[PDB]
Amino acid sequence: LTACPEESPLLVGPMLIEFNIPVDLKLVEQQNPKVKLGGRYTPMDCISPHKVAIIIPFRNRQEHLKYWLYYLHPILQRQQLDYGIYVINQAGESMFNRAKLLNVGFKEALKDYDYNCFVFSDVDLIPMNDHNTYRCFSQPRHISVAMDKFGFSLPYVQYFGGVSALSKQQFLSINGFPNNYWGWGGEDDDIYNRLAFRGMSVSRPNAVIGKCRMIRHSRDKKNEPNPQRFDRIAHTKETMLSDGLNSLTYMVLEVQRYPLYTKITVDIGTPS
Amino acid sequence: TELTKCKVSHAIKDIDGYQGISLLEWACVLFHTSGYDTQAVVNDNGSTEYGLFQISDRFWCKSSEFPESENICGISCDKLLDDELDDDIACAKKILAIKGIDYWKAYKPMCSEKLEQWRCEKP
Ligand SMILES: O=c1ccn([C@@H]2O[C@H](COP(=O)(O)OP(=O)(O)O)[C@@H](O)[C@H]2O)c(=O)[nH]1
Ligand SMILES: O=c1ccn([C@@H]2O[C@H](COP(=O)(O)OP(=O)(O)O)[C@@H](O)[C@H]2O)c(=O)[nH]1
Ligand SMILES: [Ca+2]
Ligand SMILES: [Mn+2]
Repeated sequence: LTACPEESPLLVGPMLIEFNIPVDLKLVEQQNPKVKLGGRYTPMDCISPHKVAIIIPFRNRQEHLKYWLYYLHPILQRQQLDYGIYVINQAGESMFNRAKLLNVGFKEALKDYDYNCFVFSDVDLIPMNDHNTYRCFSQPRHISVAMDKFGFSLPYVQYFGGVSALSKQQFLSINGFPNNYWGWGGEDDDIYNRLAFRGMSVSRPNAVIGKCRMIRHSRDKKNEPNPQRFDRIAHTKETMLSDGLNSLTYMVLEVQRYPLYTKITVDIGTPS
Repeated sequence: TELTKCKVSHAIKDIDGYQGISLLEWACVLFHTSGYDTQAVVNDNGSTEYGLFQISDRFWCKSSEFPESENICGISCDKLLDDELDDDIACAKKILAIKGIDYWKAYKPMCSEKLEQWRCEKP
């Protein structure tokens, strides 16, 4: 009945993030009894105003997901969020489409709860400071600001990849994300452009509280660099009216509810 | 070999200003182009681009794949996968003189502004 405080008293500041000791989801489930079936958690102490759906683009990244779950469930709880975890699994073996799976995450999370904020997070990024809140702000939020992968530095000011957060309204305003970026690269720069063309800028925690770790990996087969990214990125202004939420089509092959998360396998079609 | 903005900036020194492109624009272009990876190999509709500059075997270098290439730079594409950038740079120079900066597709959309951030801030 009491609104949660603008800042959480549970925060711990910087944390140690290492990827050696193998995790046991069963052990993780135990350490997180408040997390309900489907990966939903709501604060009992207070009322949170942040109804957050965390959306994870996914395909053959189960090991990464264990680590992701192991570190984030405790963090998101400390951040007093009313959250749900969604892993949007791309069915099949053709080209990977990150942005398109995120659009799917948005529509599918909405079927469960009236979330007002959306956090799109890659499966392999863990924040190193719980002060980096997974919620929405006055402007779209870029969350994974200082990745170890980039020397704890932002690779470029126009970078919106990794972990981002948009309110429902901010997301709706740009017709969501593009559905035509297959393979790696450029979908995030396209999204970034979308924000500018709609009068929005990017908000970010500073480079200290924004430190993140990305589990080291090689580029996945079927997600090779998209040769067309550079040309697609230059027509965002016009293509964003035709490619996005309004043109999304996919088929749900299966909905899985596990104690720590909801996983949705979908068929999003092929590069055409 | 995944280099960094500064190593790159230092290694690339001699290409500066050539055809009017600064080191700022090059750091920007190379990041989006190869991630600064000297061993970067990327396929593109039946052809293959190599190294830091992502030089194509379609016209610029000879590769065992398709030997008919005009091999304009007169070098084996494999020599753009090692850590000595002199020949990569020499070839990039030919591309610049013949086709121009727009060979690098990342240039116009990613490197037309906010170049300051691309400077190496270390001596
Ligand atoms: O085969 C794949 C490729 C990508 N991804 C997801 O897509 C995100 C971004 O891809 P990648 O890790 O290559 O991004 P980068 O490291 O280059 O930011 C991943 O973190 C995953 O969440 C996945 O699940 N399977
Ligand atoms: O909250 C969870 C989620 C998963 N699991 C375990 O993790 C495995 C994950 O299998 P995977 O995703 O590879 O199977 P799929 O879902 O694709 O059948 C499950 O079989 C469970 O034994 C668990 O213990 N707790
Ligand atoms: Ca060389
Ligand atoms: Mn990654």
